[PDB]
Amino acid sequence: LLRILKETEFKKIKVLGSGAFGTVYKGLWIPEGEKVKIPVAIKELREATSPKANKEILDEAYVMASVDNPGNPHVCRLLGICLTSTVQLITQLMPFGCLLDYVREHKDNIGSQYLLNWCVQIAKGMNYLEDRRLVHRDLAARNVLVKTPQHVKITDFGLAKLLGAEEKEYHAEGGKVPIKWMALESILHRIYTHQSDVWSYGVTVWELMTFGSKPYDGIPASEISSILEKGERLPQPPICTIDVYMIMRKCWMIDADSRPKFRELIIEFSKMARDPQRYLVIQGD
Ligand SMILES: *CCC(=O)N1Cc2nc(-c3cccc(Oc4nc(F)ccc4Cl)c3)n(-c3ccncn3)c2C1
Repeated sequence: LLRILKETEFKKIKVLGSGAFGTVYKGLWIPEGEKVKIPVAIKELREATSPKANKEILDEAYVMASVDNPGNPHVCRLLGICLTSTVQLITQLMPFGCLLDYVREHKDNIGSQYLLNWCVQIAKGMNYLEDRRLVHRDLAARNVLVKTPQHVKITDFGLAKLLGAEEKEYHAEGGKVPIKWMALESILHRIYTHQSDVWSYGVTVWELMTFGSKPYDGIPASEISSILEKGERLPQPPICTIDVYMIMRKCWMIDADSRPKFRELIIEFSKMARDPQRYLVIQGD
């Protein structure tokens, strides 16, 4: 289920990028028994980030590897972990990086069929995590990876728990917390449910419809909860019809249980992806 990797089994070759939580490398992996070289992506988390001993990290890592049973094509697979002074997470290499950078770099080449189909895949992946009783806590366009332009997957599930974000004693997260993707009950009371994930899903969808725009750009994070209380929400993207915008607007409801379910989101966006130009107005479609 969970492969514990020796530093001798894998080699980091090139740097793909450096986020806030660590650095991801393009690497090569030759399993213990095997005599083959699997091309992987290695995420080396920032040292001394987790408030858990190596046994509790491995327990979390096993629960992250367990999501691949029975699995979902739109959720990433944790192939293995390597515990050194840092936590190293290993997964299959996705050549296109994340959907945030993808939609920004391919802004003038993305049609309504692709955007709507990505909304279905992300909702299919999130619905599977809901089935597995797992709350992601950090769904964003940066955490949706591109295997191929027509195959997206959700990464970094169970990472917030791993980094000690589900503790009453450890909350040493200053400016790292994703306030502009969090539901009001999460900003105010640190309550994280599948319905708070729907809120973040609506923001993720808005990021795609705006071709990688920053949500609440310029507004300080300290003021977001007050903006939400006044009834302010992310603007309607220029390509969106009111049918598409109402789905996003509903993910951003104050009553968590009234928000659309991932099951319902798969159906609505699937209906929309059958006549894409009716729901998204993009130049050159
Ligand atoms: C916009 C940011 C970006 O381009 N990327 C974020 C990112 N993370 C990962 C990644 C690589 C290895 C392990 C990994 O963590 C997990 N993988 C699982 F399967 C399950 C749970 C976790 Cl915590 C995340 N990559 C990446 C790059 C290239 N190929 C694959 N993944 C990116 C890209």
